[PDB]
Amino acid sequence: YEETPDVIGKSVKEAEQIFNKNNLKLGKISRSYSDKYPENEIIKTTPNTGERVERGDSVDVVISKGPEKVKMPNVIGLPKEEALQKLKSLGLKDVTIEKVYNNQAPKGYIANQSVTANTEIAIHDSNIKLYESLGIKQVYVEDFEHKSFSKAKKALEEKGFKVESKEEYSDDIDEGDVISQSPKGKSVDEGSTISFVVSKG
Ligand SMILES: [Zn+2]
Ligand SMILES: [Zn+2]
Ligand SMILES: [Zn+2]
Ligand SMILES: [Zn+2]
Ligand SMILES: [Zn+2]
Ligand SMILES: [Zn+2]
Ligand SMILES: [Zn+2]
Repeated sequence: YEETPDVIGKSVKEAEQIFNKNNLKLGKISRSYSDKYPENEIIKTTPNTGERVERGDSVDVVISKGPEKVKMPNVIGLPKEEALQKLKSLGLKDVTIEKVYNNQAPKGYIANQSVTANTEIAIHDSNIKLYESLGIKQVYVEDFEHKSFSKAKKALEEKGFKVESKEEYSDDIDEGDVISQSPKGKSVDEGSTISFVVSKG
């Protein structure tokens, strides 16, 4: 009894006018993600273009809600391969893993994600950068057994650690050098605490 006029790619507003102008009244506006059509253009009608409709009949449309979009999972504290799969199943597959140091997250675990958790994010051009954990950094402890503890504080601090010390008398180590040192220099560890015995005089 009549073509469904064509409204694919038009606003709802222009669509009613083409419908009304044809005796049809639109009615029933649903929405979708489209690859192909920009947000707000129409994608599909449901008698369907040029398919038969009766006059006074209504025709439903489905409008584009822009492109395919999703709520970012949280993956902080998951192990790397699990984290990657949470997002594979979700459509997030453009993922760059960047290894870094960390005082919370297990070696191998995700410390931190690019795009913030539970935001909605578009499977189009999501450059997902994930920060994997390496451990805490090992720094080196230069030995100071003999030598101005006064300087040595300054080394050690500037650089990782905090430094703790107490005083003994020695007539075998100049008032102020170092009688002993705690983490036996020349290993490497965290931002830990180096303890000193300093000749008191
Ligand atoms: Zn067309
Ligand atoms: Zn009908
Ligand atoms: Zn000594
Ligand atoms: Zn000296
Ligand atoms: Zn002692
Ligand atoms: Zn003395
Ligand atoms: Zn302490």
